[PDB]
Amino acid sequence: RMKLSGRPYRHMGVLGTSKLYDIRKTIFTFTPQFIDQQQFYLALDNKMIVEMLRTDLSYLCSRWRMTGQPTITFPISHSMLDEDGTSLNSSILAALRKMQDGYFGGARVQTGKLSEFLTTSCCTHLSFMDPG
Amino acid sequence: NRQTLCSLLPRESRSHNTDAALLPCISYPAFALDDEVLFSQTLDKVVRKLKGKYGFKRFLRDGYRTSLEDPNRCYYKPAEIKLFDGIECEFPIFFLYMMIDGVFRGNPKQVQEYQDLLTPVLHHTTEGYPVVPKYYYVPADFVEYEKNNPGSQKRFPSNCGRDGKLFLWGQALYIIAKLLADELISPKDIDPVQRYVPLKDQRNVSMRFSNQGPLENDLVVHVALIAESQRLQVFLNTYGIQTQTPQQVEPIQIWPQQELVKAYLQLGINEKLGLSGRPDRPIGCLGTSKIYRILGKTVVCYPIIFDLSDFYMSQDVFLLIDDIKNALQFIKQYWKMHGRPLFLVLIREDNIRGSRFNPILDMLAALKKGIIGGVKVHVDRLQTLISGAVVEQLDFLRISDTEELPEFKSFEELEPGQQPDVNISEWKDKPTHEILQKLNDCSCLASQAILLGILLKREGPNFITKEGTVSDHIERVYRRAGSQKLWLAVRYGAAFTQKFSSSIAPHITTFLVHGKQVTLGAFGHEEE
Amino acid sequence: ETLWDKLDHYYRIVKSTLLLYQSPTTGLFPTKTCGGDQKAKIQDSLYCAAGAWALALAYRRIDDDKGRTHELEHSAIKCMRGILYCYMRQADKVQQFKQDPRPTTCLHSVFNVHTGDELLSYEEYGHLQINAVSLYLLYLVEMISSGLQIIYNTDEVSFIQNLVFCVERVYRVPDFGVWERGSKYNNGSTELHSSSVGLAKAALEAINGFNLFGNQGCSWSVIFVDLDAHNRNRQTLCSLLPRESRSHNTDAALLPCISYPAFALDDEVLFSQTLDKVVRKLKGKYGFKRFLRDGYRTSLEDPNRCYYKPAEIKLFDGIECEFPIFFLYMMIDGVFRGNPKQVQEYQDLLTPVLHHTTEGYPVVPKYYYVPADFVEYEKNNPGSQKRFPSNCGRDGKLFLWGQALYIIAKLLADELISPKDIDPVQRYVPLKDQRNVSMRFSNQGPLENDLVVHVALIAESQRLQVFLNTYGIQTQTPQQVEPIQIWPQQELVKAYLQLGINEKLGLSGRPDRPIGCLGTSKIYRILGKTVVCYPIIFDLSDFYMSQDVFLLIDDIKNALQFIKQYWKMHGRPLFLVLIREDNIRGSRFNPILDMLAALKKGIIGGVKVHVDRLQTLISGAVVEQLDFLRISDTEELPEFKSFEELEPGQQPDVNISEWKDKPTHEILQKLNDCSCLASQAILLGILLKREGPNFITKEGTVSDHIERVYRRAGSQKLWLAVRYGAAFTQKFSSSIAPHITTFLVHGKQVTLGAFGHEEEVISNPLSPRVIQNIIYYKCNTHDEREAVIQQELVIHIGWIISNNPELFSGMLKIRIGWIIHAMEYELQIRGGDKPALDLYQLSPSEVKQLLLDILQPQQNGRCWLNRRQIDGSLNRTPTGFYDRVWQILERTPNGIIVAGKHLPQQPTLSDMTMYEMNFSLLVEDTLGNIDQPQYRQIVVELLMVVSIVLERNPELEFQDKVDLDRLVKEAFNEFQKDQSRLKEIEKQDDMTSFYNTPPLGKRGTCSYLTKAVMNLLLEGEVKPNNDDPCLIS
Ligand SMILES: C/C=C(\C)CC/C=C(\C)CC/C=C(\C)CC/C(C)=C/CC/C(C)=C/CC/C(C)=C/C
Ligand SMILES: Nc1ncnc2c1ncn2[C@@H]1O[C@H](COP(=O)(O)OP(=O)(O)O)[C@@H](O)[C@H]1O
Ligand SMILES: Nc1ncnc2c1ncn2[C@@H]1O[C@H](COP(=O)(O)OP(=O)(O)O)[C@@H](O)[C@H]1O
Repeated sequence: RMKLSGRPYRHMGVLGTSKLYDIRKTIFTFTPQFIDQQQFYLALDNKMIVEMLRTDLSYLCSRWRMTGQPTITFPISHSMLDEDGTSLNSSILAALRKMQDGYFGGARVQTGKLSEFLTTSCCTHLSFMDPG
Repeated sequence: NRQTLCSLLPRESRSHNTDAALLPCISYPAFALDDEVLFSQTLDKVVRKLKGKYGFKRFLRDGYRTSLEDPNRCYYKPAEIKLFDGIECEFPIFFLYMMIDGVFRGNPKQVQEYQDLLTPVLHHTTEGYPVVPKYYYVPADFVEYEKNNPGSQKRFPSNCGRDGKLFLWGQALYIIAKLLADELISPKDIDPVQRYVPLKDQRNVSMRFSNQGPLENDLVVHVALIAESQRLQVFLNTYGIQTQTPQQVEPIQIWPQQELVKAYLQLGINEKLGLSGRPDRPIGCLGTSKIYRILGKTVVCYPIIFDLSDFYMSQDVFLLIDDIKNALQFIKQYWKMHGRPLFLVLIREDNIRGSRFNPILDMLAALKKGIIGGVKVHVDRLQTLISGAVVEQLDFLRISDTEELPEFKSFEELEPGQQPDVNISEWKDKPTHEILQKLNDCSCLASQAILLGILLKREGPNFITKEGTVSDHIERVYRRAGSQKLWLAVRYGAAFTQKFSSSIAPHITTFLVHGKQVTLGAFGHEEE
Repeated sequence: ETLWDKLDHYYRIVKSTLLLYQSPTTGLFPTKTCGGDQKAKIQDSLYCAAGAWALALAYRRIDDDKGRTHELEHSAIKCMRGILYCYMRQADKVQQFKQDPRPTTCLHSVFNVHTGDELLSYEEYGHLQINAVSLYLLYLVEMISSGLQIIYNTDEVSFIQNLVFCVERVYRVPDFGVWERGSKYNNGSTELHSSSVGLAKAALEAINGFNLFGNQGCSWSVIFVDLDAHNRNRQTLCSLLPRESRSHNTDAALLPCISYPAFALDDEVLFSQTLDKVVRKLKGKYGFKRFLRDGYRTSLEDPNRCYYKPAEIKLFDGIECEFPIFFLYMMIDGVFRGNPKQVQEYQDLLTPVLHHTTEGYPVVPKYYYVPADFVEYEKNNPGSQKRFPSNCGRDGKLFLWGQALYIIAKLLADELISPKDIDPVQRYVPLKDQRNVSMRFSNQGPLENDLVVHVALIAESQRLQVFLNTYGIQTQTPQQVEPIQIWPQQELVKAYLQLGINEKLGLSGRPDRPIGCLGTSKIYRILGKTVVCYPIIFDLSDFYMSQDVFLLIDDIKNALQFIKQYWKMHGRPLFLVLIREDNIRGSRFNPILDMLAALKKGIIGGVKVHVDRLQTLISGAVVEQLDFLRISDTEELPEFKSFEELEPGQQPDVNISEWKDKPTHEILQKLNDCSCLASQAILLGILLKREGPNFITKEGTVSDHIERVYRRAGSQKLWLAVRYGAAFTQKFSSSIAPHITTFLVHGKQVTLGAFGHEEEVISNPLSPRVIQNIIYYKCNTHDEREAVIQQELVIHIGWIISNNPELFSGMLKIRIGWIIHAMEYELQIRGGDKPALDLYQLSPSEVKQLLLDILQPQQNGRCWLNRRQIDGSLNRTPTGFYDRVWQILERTPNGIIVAGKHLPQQPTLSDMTMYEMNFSLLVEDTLGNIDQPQYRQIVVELLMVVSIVLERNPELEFQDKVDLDRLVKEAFNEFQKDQSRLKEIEKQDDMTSFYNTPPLGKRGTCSYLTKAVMNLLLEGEVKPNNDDPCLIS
């Protein structure tokens, strides 16, 4: 009515893609920027992804000043496996095992099922996405 | 009182399933009942079982000035009440109340039906002024004929007016009913306070009806999560709940209910008439759900559910979460005042300790979602919740005798075994200092409560213990197993130290207000 | 369905079809939903905000609104704090409109929806629609009462007060109206509309004493209405109430007034008389015609020409556009008035005419027009053709006012909002509850009126209190009531001048007018002291009328009777009868003591009174707290002075004419030899003209010697001098202008001017200074003694119109010069052979009794020459004269010519309706040139006879123009001939005999006229008629 057109497309960093989102009554979790950006050589190197994940966790541990606890969804893709495919990259395993140990990226990390993290997360609700 | 009237409502009392005294209540002057189905259930029984040609029987089996009643004996003896069945005196006044009820309730044919019934029974004084006889009694010679075919005999008036006897209450009701019926006074005029609320208007009347109306009840209680310490607010925020410490709400003062009970103790205090003030009882969930202006400051009170207690029930967080749900459901069912109720969920650092954290966070999270128990809630900052709300201004406090205003303390930020091996019976037959012996060899806080509880009896309140007065060691074991969640000890401890809760008495009244009777006592043992 | 679902249905319709359109900036809603028009009309936005507020009132019944109560309520505040903004920017105009209410000084009623700036100018649009300022104030009261906080600071309260000062004087400001055109004719003319005055009566009833801060409010936030100005609006609405205006005998704008939102009328018989005409003459299948002969968006209307030309209004008869909204108002009226079958009858009528938008949301088309191809078929059989909608919604066009009324009506009908909820201020008072509602109903009820006014006899001095006590009346001096301060009305007018004064918005304060008898009848708390005001009846004046005690006693009776008829406030009225030592001087003592004694008995004029000590009378009474005075700019409180104890010829020999032809210093010669204060006023009044304001006199400036002679003979009760003095010194009373409004508020029109001389017609309310030119310069240029007597009769007639309105029924144009003529004649008939007394020598009170006697229904007894001279001079018309003259014009093709005037059948039949007030004035204008008053009564009788002949005989119709003078001449000539045969009277062309002949009798005047009319009618075709088809033909 007053010719306002939403929000400009801005890249959501780790901070934005660490809260859980309530979109149309179903919870949506979003992987970080560095995972879906597989258009340059950086994504092919699994060590790079480890390093990007470490940088994201270090940024999160320091810059999260939000109600809730941030939640990084880290899916292990087929490109994250080794050459044979029956084993996972060493770097990616090592990173995941360190996260399971509570520390990775200068940050204390709790790993667990995403269902457990609903009650202690920044479950923001996107009411503008409801139909009507 | 609303709960009691409702529990007892189609009826009058244990004894009377209907009385015509219900007619003065259900309708003029009180217009008390707020349920249209109970009003009809109550009126219909009163009219059906109590109406007569000459008036309404006060109650069935009534012996007032009946021919069979003994004048000398004040008290009817058992089974006498049968002799008065069909002989019951019929009071013409109840016809006048039914005419006033009809004018109020818009039935222009209940006024006529009962006017027509009263014109015959109405005597007139020598000057023509109408006399409403108090009662119409069956004459003694005709008692058996009425009992045989009730409604057949002719009953003599009690006062004819020419006699010099007038029922002054009935004379007054004739004036009220005749004026109301003749439209020389209006229902609004004689009910300035609107006791009669027509159905279409049963919406926003305080203490009776809420915006939603007479039938709908989805109240949204205005929750405010208040945290004992900044530490707990920062801890709760990390886990998802924004709470506000008592200081963050600076102008607003959060008071224990007991501090309002202290303030109210100064209401109605007259030393000239020897009056003292509100009795010192607990304010409850419908009075701690109000915002109060006491001595120039805004006071919101934490519910009595959050009041610390000696009883061991307080330790179970699941019971606190349930008392929070139970209180909010009471506030929903029974709060009919103008503002949204304000429930303040005080969170204490003890409440989140250990695995109590997971249960408390789910309650706190549901309070954030907007529903806990079917009761919709709006958690928000107290300043926003208290903003345009109605505040009860407690102006009775004044300065009074003392030239100082009373001193009111407000919640402040707290700135930083498988089975008892020792059985009671085999260890109580012993009087030995040996119970004091096992006391040193019992790690069970249940064996200790059983061993250090045999001795609160046989040796005494202060028989010296290694630890100290026995009274102190059971209170240490009760408190210790209360935290370690060792519930056999907490119950042997509470019992041995004879612990009773403040709420046993307030709850035993729920049983009584609801028409139930509680018996305490074991199964197979003395009940009361 | 849950309430959430029931009301989500309306929220979808409100949000799509109303709140989508609300300006993001101003808050006002746009008149055109789709388009580049930027017009936001004031009335349509108010109705739109009311629609959102009605949904909020419904969502208040749900605690989990999901924000919809705040949004819908705050949308209403947005629209109402947006109209306030549009008005607040134009507050240079609110000041100008209070001072000079005029079509070109008004607050604009159409603004830019986007910016709030003025869009159309005064030439482009008729912005004087006081329905809009008045509905803004009714809705602001009804919304602020609901809990909606629209007024935010003291400056917004001062603008709402200045908006009130404007809405009070609506009775005297004619406007364009809800329909923006004025009358049925779009001549660019403003007229008083019951609808605009009715909404103003309602805004004023609602806003008197309303804390505009609501619950968060104090004494300094209250709006104060003038009980007297509100009365003037009540008086105007009731004298225009089965009707809407001079032009419209019914309009559908009366429905918004008589019932939601205003609920203005307080008479159940007029409500039914007004509604029944509106429903009967305006209802349609597709809606209610706005007014009969309406050209809005009609197929025959010219789009290019803004103004319909004379007789065009006929082309729109049966083609009238029908507005479906009026069905929605009738449904809201039914919910309010408890008719569950008027809601259904009109719901059933609306379900068919209601279009639906693409998403299913209902669209109330603004109007349903007859398509051009079908116009003649509708005109032939009205109600037969099918009319196309104006907006279907899918078009992108929505009537935002009608969309809002659907939400209000549908919610009210579905019981999702209550009549009480949308009328927080109780504008609808059910009959059974019409008892104690301020400014509307009094304890006694709607019908009974025996008010006991609380009189307090206050004596100018202790001397007078002790004198009055000896003679029987206990009075209290101003000092004996020490805390209470007795103030002249003018001191309250000074205090009120500080109400609404905002220097930021350039606003000034109450206009400086007189507070009247319904505002001096209140106890006021001004600056911490209790002030009771003496009535304006007791205010000293230069005019000579003040000297007659009998007129004071009558003004006291007249005021108390006005206070009885028109005081509907909570307390008993307080009349303070100030007694001045001058009032008891001489034989004025006996008349004053009888008034004072009747005031002590408890009845003076049918008005029961309770004389008592002021302290006892003021004790538990409601006091209006005038908190606006404050300290304001000056650190001192204003200085208010309060009444304080005043501690101790047979004929003029000199005739004007024979003594004015002389320019001599000899007039100054006789001035020394005239003991007559009437010869002196005539001699020392010739010289206020020829020699000048200060030509030296032996005594001093002439201006001082006439004021000495006027004042001297005023006391010596030498009334010829007092009137030559007043006239020569050109004296006008403050009350001439206030009374000329009684004539106007009552539907009467005053003409000032003598009989046989220049008359003038005050048809509209005018200033004291314009009225003064009309009496001393424009109309009376031959004798100015006439202006003083005419001023005397306007004061007398004005109270007679107010308290005894029917002594003036059958009179629409009150010709004061002609009424004075009737009085000079009554003095001659009463006089007999003995010379008739000079009306001018008669005392003001003797002139009032002569008037009251001439106005008394002429009874069997007087000569029919005297009956005719009085009736003709008073211009009394038999009942239905005006309706009967329509019937004569309808059955006369070429019109009626009387005294060189002509009522032609067209343009009048085409432009007017039978009971139109405009027609009564055209008939009165046609009979205007009849110089002789007895001839007017014979012409009024020919017209009454022509009506009986035409009505009794439906076949006869006039061929040529009816010359009423020729029909009268032929009747007199037959009478002349027949009477000659009896006794051959030799007087010729003397109609005195004819006038004396009784109307009905053996050979009366009515026979001659019937005969003449019948000879003319029978000289033309007799149309065979079907009502009683001929038996022998
Ligand atoms: C207050 C004033 C009054 C009461 C009026 C007094 C009445 C008077 C003086 C007489 C009025 C007479 C009237 C209206 C008319 C008479 C008739 C009967 C006229 C008939 C004309 C005519 C030729 C009709 C044709 C007859 C047919 C149709 C034959 C088949
Ligand atoms: N300890 C408590 N636990 C629960 N409800 C309580 C408690 N103390 C008071 N209340 C409630 O507070 C209200 C008033 O308190 P009180 O006067 O003690 O009630 P009662 O007289 O019914 O025992 C009642 O509804 C009561 O049930
Ligand atoms: N001299 C007077 N006599 C009687 N009433 C008066 C007089 N002057 C003013 N009033 C009344 O005071 C009120 C307002 O005064 P004013 O503005 O002069 O009225 P209006 O415009 O109707 O002449 C009106 O009710 C009017 O009748």
